[PDB]
Amino acid sequence: YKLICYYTSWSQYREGDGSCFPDAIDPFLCTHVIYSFANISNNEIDTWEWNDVTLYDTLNTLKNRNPNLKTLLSVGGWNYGSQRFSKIASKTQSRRTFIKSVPPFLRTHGFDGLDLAWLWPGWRDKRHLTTLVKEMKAEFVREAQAGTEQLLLSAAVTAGKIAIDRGYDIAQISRHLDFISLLTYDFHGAWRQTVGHHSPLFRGNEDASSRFSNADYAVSYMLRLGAPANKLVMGIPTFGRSYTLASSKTDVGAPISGPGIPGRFTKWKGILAYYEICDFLHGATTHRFRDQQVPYATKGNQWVAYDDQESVKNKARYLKNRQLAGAMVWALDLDDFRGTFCGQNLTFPLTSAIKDVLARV
Ligand SMILES: CC(=O)N[C@@H]1[C@@H](O)[C@H](O[C@@H]2O[C@H](CO)[C@@H](O[C@@H]3O[C@H](CO)[C@@H](O[C@@H]4O[C@H](CO)[C@@H](O)[C@H](O)[C@H]4NC(C)=O)[C@H](O)[C@H]3NC(C)=O)[C@H](O)[C@H]2NC(C)=O)[C@@H](CO)O[C@@H]1O
Ligand SMILES: *[C@@H]1O[C@H](CO)[C@@H](O)[C@H](O)[C@H]1NC(C)=O
Repeated sequence: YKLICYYTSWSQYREGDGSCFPDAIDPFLCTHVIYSFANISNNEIDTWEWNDVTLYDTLNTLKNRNPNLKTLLSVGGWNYGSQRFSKIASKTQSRRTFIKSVPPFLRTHGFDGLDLAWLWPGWRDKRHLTTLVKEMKAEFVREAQAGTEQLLLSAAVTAGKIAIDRGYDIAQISRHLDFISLLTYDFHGAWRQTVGHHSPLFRGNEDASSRFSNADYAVSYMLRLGAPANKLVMGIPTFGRSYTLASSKTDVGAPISGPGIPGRFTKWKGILAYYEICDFLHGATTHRFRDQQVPYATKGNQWVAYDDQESVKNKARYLKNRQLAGAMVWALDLDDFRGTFCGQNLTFPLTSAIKDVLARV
């Protein structure tokens, strides 16, 4: 069973206890840790922050304690133009230059693979993602001839049906990637003027226009499209999405005024870390969608949709019963990594809980 965990760069800036460094990462926790995100410059893979070389270095020392742990660097990300990627991929002289530069860079900084996080290809780009993936793997294969262990190649694939059809040739890219992580955590958002969960596990016979907006459907669609189970990985979020209520309506369907106020430590409209959530839960109203199997809480005029140990364990049995390759978690630095905000003295509660299901029968 694979356990892919993302660590984000910008998480070093968070203040106080919010601060997170590859340091904090427990080396036996995951099977793969992915550094997010690399930049592209002069058509070549390159660092993003000033001190990335240091952090890459810190993160790859974990391998001293755990020789079986693999690490990957992710290119792309949301704060990276889709457009920029699209430009490098359609012109063969630029794509090749991008391609040729990756093995050397990864080898220098001691990564084991590259993660493609192109969010998201347009309908005109599908043909080009496919070429990118194909040529990239071909280069990785050619580089192994030099007697090194072949680099891994993976991709982050969004989970809304429409998004998938528009830009991903699932049948084609799966033969070339080592694993695909499904971002099953973005099914709702402030962009819809009502309250709703972003990572429901099942459809829940409540509403029926968006029957394609849950992990279960996404996982089946990918399977029908030709991705083998032994390569699909289900994404499980460790943050929650917040919303400012526009009324006193707190139940399903309730109206919204916009995203929720920022967290003391993550400072971002509409997002909360699990550790900020554990604090929020005091004097909050506990609620849970029984059909969909995920919780939400509300207090004053704030309404938060999130995941806890029960939900995340539930998601893990799902992937086990469908025989998927494993689980991916976004992201380690949003979990209770110090282990001192969520009561019980356990660090990485959400992630350990997933591991526990994965590690048994
Ligand atoms: C659920 C989840 O995890 N969501 C994530 C989402 O949060 C990610 O996005 C990011 O948004 C925040 C703002 O909301 C960005 O933070 C800044 O990061 C930059 C560095 O790139 C910092 O600049 C530094 O500030 C210090 C001063 O303290 C200086 O010393 C530095 O030199 C300066 N950098 C320079 C010189 O330019 C800045 O301080 C950070 N401040 C914040 C807002 O905390 C963050 O960059 C941004 N991520 C990206 C890649 O843009 C998103 C990532 O793509 O994924 C999610 O959806
Ligand atoms: C990333 O690369 C682009 C392309 O050169 C460059 O424009 C930018 O300065 C880099 N971004 C950051 C913040 O490092």
